[PDB]
Amino acid sequence: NAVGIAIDKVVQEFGLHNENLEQRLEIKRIMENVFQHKLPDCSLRLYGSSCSRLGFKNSDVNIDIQFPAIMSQPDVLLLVQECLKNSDSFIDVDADFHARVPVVVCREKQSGLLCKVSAGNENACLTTKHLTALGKLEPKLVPLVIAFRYWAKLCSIDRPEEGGLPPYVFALMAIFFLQQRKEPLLPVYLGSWIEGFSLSKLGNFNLQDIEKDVVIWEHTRETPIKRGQVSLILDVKHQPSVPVGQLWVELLRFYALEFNLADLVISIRVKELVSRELKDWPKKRIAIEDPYSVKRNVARTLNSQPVFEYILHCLRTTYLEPLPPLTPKFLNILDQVCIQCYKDFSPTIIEDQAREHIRQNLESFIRQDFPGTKLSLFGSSKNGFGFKQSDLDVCMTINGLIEELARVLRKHSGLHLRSGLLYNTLALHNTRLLSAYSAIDPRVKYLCYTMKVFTKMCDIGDASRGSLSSYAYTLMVLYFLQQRNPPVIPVLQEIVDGWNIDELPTYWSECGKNTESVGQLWLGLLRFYTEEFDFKEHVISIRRKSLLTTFKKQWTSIVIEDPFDLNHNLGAGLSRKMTNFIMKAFINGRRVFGIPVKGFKMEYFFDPDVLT
Repeated sequence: NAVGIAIDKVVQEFGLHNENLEQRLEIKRIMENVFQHKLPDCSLRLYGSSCSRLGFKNSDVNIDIQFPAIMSQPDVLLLVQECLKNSDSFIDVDADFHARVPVVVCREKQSGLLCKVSAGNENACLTTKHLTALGKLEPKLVPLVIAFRYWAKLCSIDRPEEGGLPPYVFALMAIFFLQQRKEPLLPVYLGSWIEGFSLSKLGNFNLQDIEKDVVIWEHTRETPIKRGQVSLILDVKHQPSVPVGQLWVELLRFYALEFNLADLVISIRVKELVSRELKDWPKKRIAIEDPYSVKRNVARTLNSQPVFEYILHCLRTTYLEPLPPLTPKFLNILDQVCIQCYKDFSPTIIEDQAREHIRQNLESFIRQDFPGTKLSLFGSSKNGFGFKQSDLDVCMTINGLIEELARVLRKHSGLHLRSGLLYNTLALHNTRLLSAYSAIDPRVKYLCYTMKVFTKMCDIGDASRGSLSSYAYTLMVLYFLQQRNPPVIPVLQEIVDGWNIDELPTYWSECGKNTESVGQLWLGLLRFYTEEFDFKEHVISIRRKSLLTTFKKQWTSIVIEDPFDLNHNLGAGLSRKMTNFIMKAFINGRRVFGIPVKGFKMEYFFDPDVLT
């Protein structure tokens, strides 16, 4: 009772009392009239630590929105974002949709509390009911959670951004502790009592919802399958009224000396200990399971090791500068150098006929063993952007329709000594797209050749290195050419495999608008990609001229997109180290090409040592 009184004082100091309960309800009341004008059919379901009243007094307001099946979740939050920004009652509106749960962050003007406006998060909403139901039935639970959470805040363990445990995980720890007690105060919703139960198929069972102080679970629209119900409270009429202080102290003991937090899983659904082997999870760090969410893993939130030992430690104790202005003559020098980069590296007719001869030889040789084959070159060779000593990409195809193919090539003596250099349809299609984009204007080919030489001199463009491929840069340069304020060329898609020049001026209204020199565009590309364009909130894509944020495709982690290959991401294997090197190279290019110098071209501007 001595310690049991101490926690109650903690509850008074940092608990959420009634006056805060209604004050937060008026938050929902004011939200109601904001979303009503544009989304009359939508409704709000209050959730989080507010209804469960397990959080602190100054806890954030967690509010969820429910919409019919016709509307899509991204469409609702986009509309909700507009409804909150144009409201004078709210400030500091932010759109952090790239988190695990897309929510809209805003601060109440009167109270100053942070409101987390989630959408379509039924898992969290139903979780609050379970937490809320237990709190009322178990008056000793609320003091335990508030005191338990308060101690973590002192140690800096409750911060999600820092890597600390999210606040909702702390509620599960307190609930599970009471269940594990040999004199349980709470019942288990899942157990061996159920007919045909077994730990092997524990994942099939799921708690649908709670109604009338009774949990409902289903095993695998109403269907005729095994179903049952379990009460939320053990029906004991003469259990000792032990002080709440003992539970708080015993909680520290169980998780510090008795319960193994490194090789066991916490689950409030069953009494038997669940090991990491059953769920096939690491034993490196703590693992916790949410009742309604049977796939919830706390390892995702807690990846760092020192923090994991820190959790066990604290519990034991309680027991781009501006650049100079450009000059006309230096702009002319930039134009000259770009044109020179086009004219030196462009394959000649003898090289194209040599490629055609190579294609014919390969076609015949493969026809010897695989008659009816049809080969077609692709890549830099025929995309309208030539390049010497470049890889020759070819697409195998058989009319009328890797290990075996390789064995055949070993037979031919020449494999290419002379030159020294399956069903890839999308590659051919984007090759034609790139050729069409190149034929529109000589500046496009000039800047693309300049980009190719720039990436070749900076030791980037290699797939094995993990950096972006040359095709990605070819798309990116077109993205810059299309994104600048004066359009130079349009997106050809707006004007197969589940994926969708003379007369262009007639249809395109802004044809010929840009009159800037080629060197000016080359420097503008660097400026745009180093100072203006943000890679963390936009996606490089030439499918349409409108913006494309990363949240829609959920590519939360440079991002470039294929014109026809939407779901495929070229920067999937892009490691942050390579991104740092890429941006360093681009900054160096801006430095060299943005500082005019009088008196002295290829050997100087594109110097590998200086640029790296």
